[PDB]
Amino acid sequence: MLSPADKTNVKAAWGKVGAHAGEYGAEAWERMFLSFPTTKTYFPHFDLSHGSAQVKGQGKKVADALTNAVAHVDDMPNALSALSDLHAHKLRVDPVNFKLLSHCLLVTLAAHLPAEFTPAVHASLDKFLASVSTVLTSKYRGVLSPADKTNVKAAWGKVGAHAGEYGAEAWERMFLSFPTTKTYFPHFDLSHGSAQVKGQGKKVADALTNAVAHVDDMPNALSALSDLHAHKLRVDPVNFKLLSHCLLVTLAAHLPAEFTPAVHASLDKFLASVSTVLTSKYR
Amino acid sequence: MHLTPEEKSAVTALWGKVNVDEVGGEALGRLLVVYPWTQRFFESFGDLSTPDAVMGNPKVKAHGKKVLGAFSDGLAHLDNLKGTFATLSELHCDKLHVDPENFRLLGNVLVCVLAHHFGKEFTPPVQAAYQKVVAGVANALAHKYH
Amino acid sequence: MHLTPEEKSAVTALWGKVNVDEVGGEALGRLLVVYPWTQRFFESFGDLSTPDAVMGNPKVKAHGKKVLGAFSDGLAHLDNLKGTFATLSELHCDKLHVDPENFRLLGNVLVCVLAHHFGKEFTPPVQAAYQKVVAGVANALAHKYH
Ligand code: HEM
Ligand code: HEM
Ligand code: HEM
Ligand code: HEM
Repeated sequence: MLSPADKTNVKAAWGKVGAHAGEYGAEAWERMFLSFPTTKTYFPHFDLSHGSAQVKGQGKKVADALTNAVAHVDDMPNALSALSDLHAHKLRVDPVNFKLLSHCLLVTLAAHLPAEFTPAVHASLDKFLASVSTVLTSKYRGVLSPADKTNVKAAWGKVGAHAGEYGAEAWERMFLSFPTTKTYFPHFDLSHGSAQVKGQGKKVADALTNAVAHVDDMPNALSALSDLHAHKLRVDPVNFKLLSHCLLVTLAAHLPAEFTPAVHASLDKFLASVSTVLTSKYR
Repeated sequence: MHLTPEEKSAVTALWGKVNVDEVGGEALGRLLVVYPWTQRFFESFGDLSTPDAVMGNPKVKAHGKKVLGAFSDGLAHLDNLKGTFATLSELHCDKLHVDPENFRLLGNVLVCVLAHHFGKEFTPPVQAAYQKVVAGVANALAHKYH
Repeated sequence: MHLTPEEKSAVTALWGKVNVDEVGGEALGRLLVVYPWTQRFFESFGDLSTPDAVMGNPKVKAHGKKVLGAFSDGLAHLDNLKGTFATLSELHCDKLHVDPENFRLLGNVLVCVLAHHFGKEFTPPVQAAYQKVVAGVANALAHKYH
C-alpha cells in the first residue's frame, strides 16, 4: 500500500518530469510497442511509426492522467473513475498489458532521471504504477455483487465436509500441472496421498471457509495469513493464480450440477479477491 | 511438442470421447462470461449481456465448434504445433488483431469444462497433460505475431 | 536464441561498457528492495532492513557479481542459452528451490539498471534487444525444472 513516503517519492520524481511528461509518455509507448509487439494488437487503427501524431497524442493523454493520479494519490479511484469505466467497458484491454506499459514507463524515467531514480524511488514508482493499473482494471468485473456472494455461499455450502478433501486435491493438481510451485515445499513428501499435502489442503480449505463466512470483511479475517505470506513464506504472487485455477478445476470435477457458467464466474472473482488480500502486504 | 507416453495416451484417450460441438460452445461461452473483456472481438454476435444469453447464443455456439475443431486437428500433430498452426497464427495477428493472452485464458477455461464434463475421470495426471497441451497450442498460435 | 545480427551487435556493444561488478551489485540490490519477497533466499546475508543497508551489503554485492558474471558468460553463447545454463537450471531447481518467476523479475530490474546507467544511449531498439535476451536467459534457467 502506498505510504506517505511512497507518495512523497512519486511527487518528487513526477515534479522533476514536469513539462516533459508528454515526450516521456510518448517514449514509453514507443518502447512498449517495440519490446512487446503483442501490445500493437490494441492499436490497429494507429500509425505506429516513430514520431507519429497519434502516438504522441496517446503519450500526452496518458501523461496528463498520471499527473492527475499523482495530484490525487489519496483519492485515486475517484480521480480516475472515468478512465476506469472506459478501459473496462470500451477498450477492454487485457490486464496483463498494464504491467508491460508500467515497465516501459519505469525504463523511460530511469533513462531520463539519473539523479532522482534511486532504489527507494524506483520502489515507490513501481508501487505507484501497480496501484494505477489496479484502479484502471477494477471495473472489468468489479467487487463481489450480492449475486456473487450468493453463488459462492451456495457452492461452498455444497462443498461442506468435503472442504479438506477437495483442498488436498487442489494442491495435488497444482504441483503436478505447475511444477515450479513445488519450489516452496522442499521439506514435504509431495507424492500422491502424502499426509503433508493433505494437511496443507485442509488448512487452506479451512481458511477459505473462513473467508466465505466473512465475505464482507475478508481483509480482517485473513489478516494473520496475509502477514504470514508477505513477511515469512514470501510466495511470489503469480502462484496464487495457479492455485485458484486448480481449485476451480477441483470444484468443477465434483460439482456437476452446481458449477454453472454464472457460478464459475463468481467463484473466479472470489478467489481473485482472496488472492489480492493475501498479497496486499507484500509491499 | 513433447510429452511422455503416459501423457500423450491420456490426452488422446479422453479426446476420443469429446463431442467437439458441445464442448466447443461451452468453452467459448464460459470464456465470454467469466472474462467479459474478451467480448471485444465478438460485437457482431448479438447480445452478450448475461450468461443466459451468451450460453444460448447461436453464433457463440457455432464459433465455438469451429475453434475447437481446429484445436482437435492440432491434437493429430502434437509433435509439430508451430507448423500446424502457422497460418492461423498469422491470421490472428494480422487480420483479427487478437492479443495472444486470450489463447491462454481459453486454454484454462477449456480445462475447466473438461473437468466439469468428465468429473472423476479428469484426474490430476490427466489435467497436467492437458495443461501442457493447451499451453503448447497457445504458444503455437502466438508464434507468428510481430 | 534468435536475434538478428543487428540485435546481437547492439547487445554486445553496450555490454562491453558495463562494469559487471558494479552493475551486478546494483541489480541484485534493487531486486531485493523493489520486490522484497525475493529476500527470502538471503536471510544469511545479514542486514537487509533498509534500502541503504541492502545496497551496501557486501554479501549482496558479492552475490550480484556472481550472478551477472554468469550472465556475462552467457552473452557469448546467445545461440545456445539452453545448453549453456542447463546445469545451473538443475541446481536452481533441485538444490536452491528458486521460483523461476524470480529470473523474470531480475531481468526487468536489470533492464531498468541499464537504462539508468546509460541514459539516452539505451534507446528503444536497444531495450527491445535486451528484453529478448533477458527473457531467453530466464527461459533457459527455468528449462530443467521438474
Ligand atoms: C497506466 C496505464 C494507462 C493509462 C493511465 C491509460 C490512459 C488512457 C487515456 C487517458 C486514454 C485516452 C482517452 C481519451 O481519448 O480521452 C487512453 C486510451 C486508450 N488506451 Fe489506455 N492507458 C493505460 C494503459 C493502456 C494499455 C496498457 C493499453 C493497451 C496496450 C491501453 C490502450 C488504450 C487504447 C487502445 C486507447 C484508445 C486510443 C484511441 O483510439 O484514441 N491503455 N488510455
Ligand atoms: C488461496 C490461497 C491461499 C491460502 C488461503 C493459503 C493459506 C495458508 C494457510 C492457512 C497456511 C497455514 C498457516 C498455519 O500453519 O497457521 C498456509 C501455509 C503455507 N502456504 Fe499458503 N495459502 C494460499 C496460497 C499459497 C500458495 C499459492 C503458495 C505457494 C505455492 C502457498 C504456500 C504456503 C507455504 C509454503 C506454507 C507453509 C507450509 C508448512 O511449512 O507447513 N500458499 N497457507
Ligand atoms: C485454441 C485457440 C483457437 C483456435 C485454434 C482458433 C481458431 C480459429 C479458426 C479456425 C477461425 C476461423 C476463421 C475462418 O473461418 O476463416 C477463427 C476465427 C476467429 N477467432 Fe480464433 N481460435 C482460437 C482462439 C481464439 C480466441 C481466444 C479469440 C478471441 C478471444 C479468437 C477470436 C477469433 C475471431 C474474432 C475470429 C473470427 C470470427 C468472425 O468471422 O467474426 N480466437 N479462430
Ligand atoms: C540471470 C539469473 C541468474 C543467474 C545467471 C544466476 C547464477 C548463479 C550462479 C552462477 C550461482 C552459483 C552456483 C554455484 O555455486 O555453483 C548462483 C547461486 C545462487 N543463486 Fe542464482 N542466478 C540467477 C538468478 C537468481 C535469482 C533471481 C535468485 C534469487 C532471488 C538466485 C538465487 C541464488 C542463490 C540463493 C544462490 C546460492 C548462493 C550461495 O550459496 O552462496 N539466483 N546463481
